[PDB]
Amino acid sequence: VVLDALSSGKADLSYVNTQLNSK
Amino acid sequence: VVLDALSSGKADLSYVNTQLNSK
Amino acid sequence: WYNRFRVTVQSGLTLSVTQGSISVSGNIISFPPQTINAIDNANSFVWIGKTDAD
Amino acid sequence: PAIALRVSQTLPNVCIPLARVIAASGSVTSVTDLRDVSVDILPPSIPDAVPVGS
Repeated sequence: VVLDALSSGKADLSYVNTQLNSK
Repeated sequence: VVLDALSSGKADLSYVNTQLNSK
Repeated sequence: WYNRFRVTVQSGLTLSVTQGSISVSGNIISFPPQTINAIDNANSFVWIGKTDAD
Repeated sequence: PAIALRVSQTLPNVCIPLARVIAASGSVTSVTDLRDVSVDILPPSIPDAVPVGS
């Protein structure tokens, strides 16, 4: 349960990279 | 120990969204 | 695709919305699982967007 | 005014979004699906020509 909560609730590297280079 | 290390080190998706909002 | 932004009761008036990504003018915003309260003795609407005040 | 597949630098308020492509040095760095299979699109706000009560 803690691992699933971590996976759902934490920013993944691809998303953060794409948004960071999107602005 | 790996679980708590990953929870501490990795950034929250809410925090990343707020920071991306700031820029 | 089926469970994206699914709104389920967590406990009391607090409801849990699952994670999901929205597109705003081509910009992708990802939201984690979150909780929000309803309004007692009323039919409330849970949505995503921006208000005139905010 | 012909309808076809186009690539622009800005999403029109009236369009069918397919993808957002970030490319650099002649190579694509990232592709993001903008379809309903991946994201829930916040609809554009298009005001009417005549204000209410006019």
